[PDB]
Amino acid sequence: TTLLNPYFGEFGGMYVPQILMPALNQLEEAFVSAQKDPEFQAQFADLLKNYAGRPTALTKCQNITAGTRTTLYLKREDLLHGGAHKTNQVLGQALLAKRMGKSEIIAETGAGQHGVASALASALLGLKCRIYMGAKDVERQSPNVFRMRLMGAEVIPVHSGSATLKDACNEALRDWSGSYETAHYMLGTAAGPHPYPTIVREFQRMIGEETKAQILDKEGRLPDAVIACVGGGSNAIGMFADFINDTSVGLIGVEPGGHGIETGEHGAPLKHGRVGIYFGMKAPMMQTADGQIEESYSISAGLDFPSVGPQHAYLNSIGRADYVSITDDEALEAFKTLCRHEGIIPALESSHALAHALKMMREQPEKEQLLVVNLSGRGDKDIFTVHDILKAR
Amino acid sequence: TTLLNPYFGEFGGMYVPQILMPALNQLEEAFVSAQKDPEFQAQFADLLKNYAGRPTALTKCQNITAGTRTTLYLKREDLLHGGAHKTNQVLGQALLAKRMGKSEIIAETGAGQHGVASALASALLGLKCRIYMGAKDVERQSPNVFRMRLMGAEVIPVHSGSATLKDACNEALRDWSGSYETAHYMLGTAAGPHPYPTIVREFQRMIGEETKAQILDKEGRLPDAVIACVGGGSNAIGMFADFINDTSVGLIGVEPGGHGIETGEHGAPLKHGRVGIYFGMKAPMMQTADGQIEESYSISAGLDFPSVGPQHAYLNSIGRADYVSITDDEALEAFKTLCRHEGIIPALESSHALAHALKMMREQPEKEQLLVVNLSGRGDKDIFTVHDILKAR
Amino acid sequence: MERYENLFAQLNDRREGAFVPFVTLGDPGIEQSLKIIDTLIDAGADALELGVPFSDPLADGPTIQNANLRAFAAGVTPAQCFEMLALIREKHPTIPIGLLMYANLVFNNGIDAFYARCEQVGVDSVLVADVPVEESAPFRQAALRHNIAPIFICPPNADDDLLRQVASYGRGYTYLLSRSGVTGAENRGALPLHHLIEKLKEYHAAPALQGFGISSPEQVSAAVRAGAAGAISGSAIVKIIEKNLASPKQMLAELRSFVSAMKAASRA
Amino acid sequence: MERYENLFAQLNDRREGAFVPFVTLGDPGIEQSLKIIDTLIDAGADALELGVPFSDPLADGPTIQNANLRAFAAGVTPAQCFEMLALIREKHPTIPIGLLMYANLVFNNGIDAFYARCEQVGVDSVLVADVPVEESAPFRQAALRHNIAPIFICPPNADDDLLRQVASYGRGYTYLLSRSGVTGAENRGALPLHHLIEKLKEYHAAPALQGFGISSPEQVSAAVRAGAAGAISGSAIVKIIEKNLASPKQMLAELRSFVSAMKAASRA
Ligand SMILES: O=P(O)(O)OCCNS(=O)(=O)c1ccc(OC(F)(F)F)cc1
Ligand SMILES: O=P(O)(O)OCCNS(=O)(=O)c1ccc(OC(F)(F)F)cc1
Ligand SMILES: *Cc1c(COP(=O)(O)O)cnc(C)c1O
Ligand SMILES: *Cc1c(COP(=O)(O)O)cnc(C)c1O
Ligand code: NA
Ligand code: NA
Repeated sequence: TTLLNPYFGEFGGMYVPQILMPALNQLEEAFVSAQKDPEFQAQFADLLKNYAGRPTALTKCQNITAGTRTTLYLKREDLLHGGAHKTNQVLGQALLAKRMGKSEIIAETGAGQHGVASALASALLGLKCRIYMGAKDVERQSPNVFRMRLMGAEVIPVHSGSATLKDACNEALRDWSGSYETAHYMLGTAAGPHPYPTIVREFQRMIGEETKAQILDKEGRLPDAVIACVGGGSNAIGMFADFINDTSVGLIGVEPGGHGIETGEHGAPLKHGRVGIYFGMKAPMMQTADGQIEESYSISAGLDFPSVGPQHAYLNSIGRADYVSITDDEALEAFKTLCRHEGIIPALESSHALAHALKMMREQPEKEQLLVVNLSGRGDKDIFTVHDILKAR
Repeated sequence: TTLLNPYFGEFGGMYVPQILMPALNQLEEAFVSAQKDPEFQAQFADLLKNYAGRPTALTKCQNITAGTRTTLYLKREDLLHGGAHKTNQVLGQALLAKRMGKSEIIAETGAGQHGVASALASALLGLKCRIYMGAKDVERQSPNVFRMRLMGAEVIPVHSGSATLKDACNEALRDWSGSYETAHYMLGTAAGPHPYPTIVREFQRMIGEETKAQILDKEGRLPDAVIACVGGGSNAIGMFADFINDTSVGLIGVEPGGHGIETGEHGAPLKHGRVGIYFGMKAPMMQTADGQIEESYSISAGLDFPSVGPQHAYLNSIGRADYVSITDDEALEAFKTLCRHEGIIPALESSHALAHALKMMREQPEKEQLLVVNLSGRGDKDIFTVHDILKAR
Repeated sequence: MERYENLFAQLNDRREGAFVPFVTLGDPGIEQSLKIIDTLIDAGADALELGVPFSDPLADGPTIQNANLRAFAAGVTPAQCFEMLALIREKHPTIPIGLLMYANLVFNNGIDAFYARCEQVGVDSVLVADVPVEESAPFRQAALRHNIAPIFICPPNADDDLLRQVASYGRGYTYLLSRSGVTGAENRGALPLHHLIEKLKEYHAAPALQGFGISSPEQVSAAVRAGAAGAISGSAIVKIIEKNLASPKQMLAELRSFVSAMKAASRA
Repeated sequence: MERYENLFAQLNDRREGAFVPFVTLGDPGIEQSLKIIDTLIDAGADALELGVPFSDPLADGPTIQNANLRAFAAGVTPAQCFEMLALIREKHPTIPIGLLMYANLVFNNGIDAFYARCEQVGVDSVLVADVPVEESAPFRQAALRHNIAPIFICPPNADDDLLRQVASYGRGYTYLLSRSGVTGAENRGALPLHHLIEKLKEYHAAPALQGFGISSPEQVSAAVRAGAAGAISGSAIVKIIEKNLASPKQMLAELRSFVSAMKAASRA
């Protein structure tokens, strides 16, 4: 039995070994209690304001939209402490860990931003943090590994399976299945077993709440659409949540198209994968015909979670949200455009969201539309990736 | 004749070739007009809020101060767009350029943050930006050079003299002495000829204004001291300005001690140089016995402007502000401490300010003191510098 | 069929425990895996637990992680595993055969179709490692429609509600977890489980097999003494495979030696 | 002394312009710099403008930037420059000698002490390139106390207030800027300056010498025609040094040829 619905229609659930069910039930009960607790809400609000820097700006992009009937705002999660939206929910999960009397954090990470976010939250709140990372990712993310170690976190390379993010996800759950009484598993996206998709949404939903207030103040109306990249689903559900009941507002999620959907070298399971059961949930997955879990491919390693949050699969199934893809080359052009025309270096992840808004504008330049892109992170981390491609052109 | 006093006691002035005096007089007149213009103030406030992310947080550091009678807050300029305080004043100077009808920007840069700040302001406000950088700095700051070029700025390597920051300063002034009618020189610190020390202070003073409001809200009183690193003087005068008339508030500026003052390998001209005339001002300088201008040395290249703003030399001379130094090793320990105990990666520049506050606390741990450190920037840029030193220990 | 019911009745007649080895199908290749399994049976295995190689075995420690990787290095697929299962059953008509599955491999081509294939090749039970009792309805229903026993794990932590659920829902045997954590011989369980074993018998549960960290004869005898019907061992069996990769003949000799010793520990 | 006043009176008697080369002291070494300067005088230079190598010559283009760097490569110091100045004056009693200084080198050991050293070695004028008339009081006062003419730059942009200031404050000659920007032969000035030359004479200014970008005989004749007392040339002189570094003898021959041609262009 649970307090909350573990499913979003057919998607989600709690597909973990029996040994882990008490850990998930304990977490759900702590979360439900925390959401009714004014003291918990005040502590979380204090950390978000005074440590992370919320509220984040909402920046208008007139240079990009000149000569069209598009108005484009960027929700500036790139200005959050740590340089990405991930910081919001790790602060909430660290407070939940403390509420449950836990002194230790376990986290998984792919390209390393969740590892860094988990390490900085743990450093602030006096928690002992260990991070699982695929050995292949450890090799190619030395800057993020060094950040995690500067912040006092243990980084544990994972050599099993493909030695990438899904293998680090597995290792985190294997550890938790022995250590749950003293360690909290700080899952990095709006996916995995219930209650994680729910928790991560509620600890990201200030993105959309602030965006709604800011757009009402500036424009006197709601956006026509809010647009966010989808790796596992956290920044997008954080932007979308407060608009779900505003039926006039489009919700557009952008998966990575990689080299192109037709090449198979992409990370768009929601629209181009197949429903399966893995990492504790029933959701669209990158998988072989035989049901072996595959990697997502994107120029942006941050979009390579090989499934998607079950609430996105649900919102798609009922037609409330629409999901599209953007290729490596489209994301790269958006990156360059924002740098040159607004002086903002966006994460290559976020560049996928911007690229789709640029397409919405350029395809129909006389369409009146008020758009918000969730600028989920800054792209200092990507300048050598972009340099290596440009230089080879 | 000028509208404003070009001197702070004996320090400052307008030591430029005669050909450049009309450019300085034009700039002073535009600035004086702009400061009385509600429309200019509203445009600047709009850019600072909605583009740069002001106000910045004021973060309490209880983990660092536990077991002492020090209360320590960090003013989070590391959360400003671009990752350092430099963004505030480049936005104001870009607006002044536009007020004067100029379409082009010239900037100097050393370690590259001013080049990046100048390039991002120019990209946003539709200005054509060219940046002079010593060839030695170009060679060792490839990430910042690439950022400037992504933002559409021209980066011009300077091979004359020592091929470092002072030589880029010279080249910027040589260019301006021919191009002033269409180009604004966007000087990078609170130094150089009048009116730059005044302008840069007024376009940074929101640091101290916000800090005063934030500390009053949290603590109900003014700080005992505000502490800032001093390379050329901009982040420190921006923190200090609004407290100058609050005689109870200590103003502590921290110059880089490099390998130690006694080695001569430092960047502390205010306390360990000699007054000279260079870069348009009379101020303390790093210079040979014969009067040839020398480089500043610091582990943090951002603190290597080889003089200091004339208002700091003045505040020192009257005893209103106190200036100290912090060595490479002290700055490195502060960097590590903030990473591990607060989950904030500080710029090595700012680490000098933090190191002095840590000394104030540790030397006298039962002294009751409310301290604010200006955390002038984030230190993602420094993790390989720090890695290379730690790894070699 | 009635293969578990007949086995436990025969073992009860002889006041004997069951000894049940785990191996990964196709580790280290199809041909050597078939020889390994025949050797386990000839040495006295009472039943088998057989894993299908899966990309993400999140209930398994390193020994069985590495077994899955060896089978993948040999190109082993679920289809090849079902071909192996049919041959094993054709050689050995009465031994109960249990699969250890992950949910995606059961759900992939339809849950009902998976259990129909199990029934066709003569499998007796399926344990889906990442499906807790809370999520188990479609799996247990499909299993029972195809004469397959759905196996559930009873943690040592198990509260009364969970014991009642596992007792009601499971068939064939109840998988009694030695401990929290994942499979592995390097970690021994230390739960008396006299009360868990007693509560399961009170609730008319399928007979209990104690598994996780079972690596020695004394642990087999201790499991039976505590009132369990038998014991399951995997990492210990799989470790003998990993140790003897370079000598397939010595691998079979050491497996025979180990299984003959573990089964002897179960006898009255 | 009265060296500029005597020169301009003698040149006026002959209806002649002044031709004034600039070089950097100690470029490319002390000995060759002394030979260069004697060659400039023997070839007909009416006065000299001499730079002291400075780390940050922010009024100079690349040609004179590179002259400063060659002198530093030869270890040239301000003290060595003053030793050179004393020798030059000991050889040549009447030629006016002007220094081109940067403020830090004048201020470094005290402004008064700098101008006293100038007076001791027999310098006639000092132009401090980075001191505008607005900042000039302590420099001009110290200069005049030590019988040194303070030289000011008149930009082509110069408003009436600035012309009056330069006319009042300057002595020896007025340095009439050809153009905005920095020193260099690659950029030619294009200001008629008839009005600036006329306004300076109206305000009883020191005689005007036109300088910046003067590289050819026709520019010397044009300067005189416009009513200037003469012309200053540096980058053109320094470029002959840079071109002939490998042949010190040919360097002196080409300097002699160039100065003899430029001085001829000044004669009635
Ligand atoms: O001897 P060990 O320690 O390797 O353990 C043997 C394990 N082999 S198994 O197929 O019984 C088996 C049974 C249950 C498992 O996970 C679950 F409990 F979550 F369901 C995993 C493997
Ligand atoms: O022939 P060019 O173009 O090299 O010009 C000759 C310059 N030599 S100089 O000493 O007269 C001279 C005079 C003034 C200078 O700067 C100032 F105007 F700001 F004061 C610099 C050099
Ligand atoms: C982690 C990350 C993403 C992708 O994760 P989601 O959970 O889908 O938001 C996107 N943008 C940035 C900047 C990230 O760091
Ligand atoms: C540029 C810089 C400094 C030094 O310059 P000031 O003008 O003295 O403030 C200090 N901190 C950071 C982070 C900088 O980028
Ligand atoms: Na995904
Ligand atoms: Na300095």
